[PDB]
Amino acid sequence: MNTVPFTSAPIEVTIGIDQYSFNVKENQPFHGIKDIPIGHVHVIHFQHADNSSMRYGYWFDCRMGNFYIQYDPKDGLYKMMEERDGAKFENIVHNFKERQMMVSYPKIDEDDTWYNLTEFVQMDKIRKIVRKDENQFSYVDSSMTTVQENELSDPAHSLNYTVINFKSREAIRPGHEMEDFLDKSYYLNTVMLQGIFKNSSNYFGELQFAFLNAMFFGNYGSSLQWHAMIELICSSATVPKHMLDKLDEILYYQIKTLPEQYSDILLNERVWNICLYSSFQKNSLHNTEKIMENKYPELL
Amino acid sequence: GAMNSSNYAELFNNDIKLFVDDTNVYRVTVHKTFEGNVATKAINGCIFTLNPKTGHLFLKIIHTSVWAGQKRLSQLAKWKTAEEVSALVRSLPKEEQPKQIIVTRKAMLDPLEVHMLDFPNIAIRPTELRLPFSAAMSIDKLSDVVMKATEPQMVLFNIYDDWLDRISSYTAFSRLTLLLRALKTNEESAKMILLSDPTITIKSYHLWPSFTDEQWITIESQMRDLILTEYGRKYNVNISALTQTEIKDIILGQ
Ligand SMILES: COc1ccc(NC(C)=O)cc1
Repeated sequence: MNTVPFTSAPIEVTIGIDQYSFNVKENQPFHGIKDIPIGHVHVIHFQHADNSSMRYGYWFDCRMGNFYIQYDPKDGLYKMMEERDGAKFENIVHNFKERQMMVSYPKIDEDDTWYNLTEFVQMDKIRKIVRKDENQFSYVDSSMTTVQENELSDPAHSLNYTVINFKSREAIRPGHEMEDFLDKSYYLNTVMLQGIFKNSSNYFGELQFAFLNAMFFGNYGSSLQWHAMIELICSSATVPKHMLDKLDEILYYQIKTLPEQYSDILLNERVWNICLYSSFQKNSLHNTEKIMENKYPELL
Repeated sequence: GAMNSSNYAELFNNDIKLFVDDTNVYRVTVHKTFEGNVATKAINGCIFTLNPKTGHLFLKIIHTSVWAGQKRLSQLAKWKTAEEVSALVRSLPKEEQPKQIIVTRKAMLDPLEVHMLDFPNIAIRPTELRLPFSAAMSIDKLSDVVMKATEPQMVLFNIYDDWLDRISSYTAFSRLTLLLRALKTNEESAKMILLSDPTITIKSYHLWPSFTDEQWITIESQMRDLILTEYGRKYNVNISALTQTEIKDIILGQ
């Protein structure tokens, strides 16, 4: 059970750890988060109490290194840092744990929510979408643009999601214009799966990452990518049965976790109505259709 | 853009453009079968591809053989239209390729955009203009070449005949749209106006009669009267009681 200690909490802040969150007051004796489950990637996220525009965080894996948070009063944010001295890190964590200055990752035994949201998400693949190669953890925030958004500005601070464009030479074989436009199977199976992602696991990994960045940061480009990757599958007549069954599971848990009060900002009416009621896969997403009709019937 | 707020003058500038109308591509007669079901029989169609500045009409004749053994024909027709317009563009020298293609129906936008991905600098635009190009098949010589075709064929026309020798493109297009609107509204009455005077003929190489400038004014007047008469018949409106502002609005409003 790994630990992300904090030097201190000098500014009032809402701290998220995966799907959980808590409020820390200005100069509260808060020295971080313990009992973080090994075996999954995690996200620690922040929204300042005095300025809700400051919404940002770090994807990390405690298997990769010893990570801590320290507030930087110059840049005005909680920074993740790697501690290379193992024995200093263990000694600091031990003191904070003894003084009970840490909150415990509040995982219910029965509850597979986080595994279900991150099944296909790998820290090595996140570092390819978010490249700051000197760090083992990845910073994301609410404002970060995607490579596709930057084609339609700073190339270093960008989310390198795979560009999906239904009206692109990549999506449409010369001579198969109608076929490829009405049935996205070529674009999904040959261009995206065989060509770029190599396998459905990598495709689901980016889809899941895009959803999580949309939900935790309100990252608009991430929300566009999540919907484009759903629509590319739902708009294909030919999809392996294992991929349809897994997508139904993936979306079910995403729609389950989505806080109701954010459904107006995080769900695209056109895409969901098309995917569930008009697409080739309209009858293939049984679990997703049922939770969507029961939780968000207004949208549909 | 589109043509929402509208500048009509853009049609007559020196940027090559084409209107594409797909309303006559897929044409059927609906009939009863022996068992008393309903079936369709396709008849020959055409793509109406017009340069409004020059009058150049690229009439691609769509032979019924295109449809043989195909499904979802109303959908396919859009894509076949887009396939043929893209083939026409690719066939033209670079200096004759259009800068814009204006589709008369919004359903043609995606098909044409997808067929023209190789031409990112050619704008594909809709129009808020309600253009009467469906009535192309009311021009006898165009209907005749379409119905006689035994195979896919392209035929070239100047839909303005020799009018540009005497009038501007703006005025030629206005005359064409008035004539096509009248043929669309009351084909029989429109043809009687055009063809009833024994002394006025259609040149072998023309589509419309050889009217003097003064005769075109009379014909134009008679066509505007036909359109207003049919609007009164349709809506049960006493037209004899309307004003010129009222009358002017009803024709262009159309
Ligand atoms: C062979 O390529 C062309 C292009 C345009 C035209 N113009 C007319 C008179 O319709 C004719 C031929």
